[PDB]
Amino acid sequence: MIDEKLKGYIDKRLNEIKDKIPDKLHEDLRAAIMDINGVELTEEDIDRIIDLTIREYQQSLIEPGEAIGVVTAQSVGEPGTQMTLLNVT
Amino acid sequence: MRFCPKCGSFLKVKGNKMVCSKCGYSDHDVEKVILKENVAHENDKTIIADGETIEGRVAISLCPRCGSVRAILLNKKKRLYRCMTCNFVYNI
Ligand SMILES: [Zn+2]
Ligand SMILES: [Zn+2]
Repeated sequence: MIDEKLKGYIDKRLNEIKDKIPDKLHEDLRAAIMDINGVELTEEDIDRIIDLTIREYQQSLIEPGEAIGVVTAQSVGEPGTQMTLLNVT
Repeated sequence: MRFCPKCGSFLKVKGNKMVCSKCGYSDHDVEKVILKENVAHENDKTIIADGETIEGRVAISLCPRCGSVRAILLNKKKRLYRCMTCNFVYNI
């Protein structure tokens, strides 16, 4: 059970990162933090969760110059050799 | 089936007579020849695929993978099925 003070702190701390990640990720983070029960939650915990989420998103970005066409072709065609079978095709 | 006693060709029914076209023979006996073909509709009814068992665990259910309508009800509470054609396990 999160009291109104901590909920207000969460809402204030979540509104300054709206431009730092995609909207769906922000919604998922907000929905996930509100479901924490059985643990006494702290402001430092919220800070760490938000910072780790932003850092984790930033660390996953693709790099310029990547030969993504060859990688996509190899990722699609490689499992094609592992396929071992109205009676649709 | 009848044949002409002289020419040997087959006789066809014309009116009350059977006439040989090659020799003109005729007779008072008439024999009817028909060709009958049978069509079977054992498996042509309309299928209704509700996951209800018929005998044992054999149910009628459409497989999402191959599309066969034969399934085995593996578990009733989860509605868990298994295709009998490709062994695919699914939920309906
Ligand atoms: Zn004849
Ligand atoms: Zn199947």
